[PDB]
Amino acid sequence: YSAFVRPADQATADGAAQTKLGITAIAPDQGVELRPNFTEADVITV
Amino acid sequence: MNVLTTSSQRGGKLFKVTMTLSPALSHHPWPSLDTYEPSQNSYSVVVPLDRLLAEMTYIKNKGGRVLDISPADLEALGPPDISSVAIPLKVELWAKADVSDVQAAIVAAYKQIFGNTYVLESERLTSAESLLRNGSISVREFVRLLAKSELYKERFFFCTSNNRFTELNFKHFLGRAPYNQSEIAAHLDRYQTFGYDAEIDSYIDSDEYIQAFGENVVPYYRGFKSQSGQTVESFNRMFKLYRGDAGSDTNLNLQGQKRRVDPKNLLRSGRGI
Ligand SMILES: *[C@H](C)[C@H]1/C(=C/c2[nH]c(/C=C3N=C(/C=C4\NC(=O)C(CC)=C4C)C(C)=C\3CCC(=O)O)c(CCC(=O)O)c2C)NC(=O)[C@@H]1C
Repeated sequence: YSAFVRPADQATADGAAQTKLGITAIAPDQGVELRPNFTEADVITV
Repeated sequence: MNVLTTSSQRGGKLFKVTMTLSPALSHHPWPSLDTYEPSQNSYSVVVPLDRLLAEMTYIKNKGGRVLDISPADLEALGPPDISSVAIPLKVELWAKADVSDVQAAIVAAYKQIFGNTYVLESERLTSAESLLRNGSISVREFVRLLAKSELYKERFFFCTSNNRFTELNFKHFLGRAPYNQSEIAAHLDRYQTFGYDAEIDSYIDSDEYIQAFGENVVPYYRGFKSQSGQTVESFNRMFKLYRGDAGSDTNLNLQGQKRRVDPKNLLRSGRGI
């Protein structure tokens, strides 16, 4: 039951890899879908 | 649905296409299973003649199947003018009618009884016509004869389904379009046991037929104006049963006898049976 965890070496984390490429959230994409009933705003954003 | 432009930027004949949508065709951008939106269970696309081929292949390669294709020009045309049927006219055969007045009633009858549909001279019935104008037959009785005549059966009842024939009958005998599923049901049952003749008889016999143009008045379109005990949806149905003037109930046209009123529409107005 050591529960040695530890910081580890590389310490890259989730964020660092993508910041290295420089995607800065271009690679992750949230799709936008239109609806038959939609606010004009929702159309605008589209 | 209304289509806004009949032809595309480069000249082409735009065609509405209606398909039953499938999850592959359109899918939400959600985790979990792909689902096409519910409202677009039936989906209408408007496409130039050129892309049609490729558009449809793809729809059918997916689970989609094509409900119908209509030219956009025929579509996005006004609802038919109700001018003539808004106030029908009315034709009354007086006792001791002059030779001309009898002729008018006959012509009017053939119109409403057989719809726009043309009746050839050979088709026309001398004996029945003979009896009116000597007396002895009511306009109502003439009506009966005409429905009983083979001409009518060949057109309306023999080609189309009995579901078709009942509304077809309603319109001819009464202006009205059918209200509710129940009426359609009732008539079919009557046909099974009693046979054709009794069903025909019931419409003419019915009090509604008596209450408006009961005797010696050729039937006129009660539909397209408000009537007692008529569901609002019936009015809309009338527009489906009646397309324009010069538009007829034709066994002649391709797949000639079909349903003007979709069964779901009837169910909307009333259900219970
Ligand atoms: C479950 C209680 C009952 C049931 C449901 C059931 N539904 C389907 C298929 C679909 N149902 C829907 C509904 C929606 N899609 C949406 O996007 C939305 C709201 C935004 C709804 C509510 C749709 C579109 C489908 C068809 C396509 C799809 O699955 O996305 C089925 C299976 C039908 C099939 O062949 O796929 C079933 C079983 N049916 C039951 O058995 C219960 C009574």
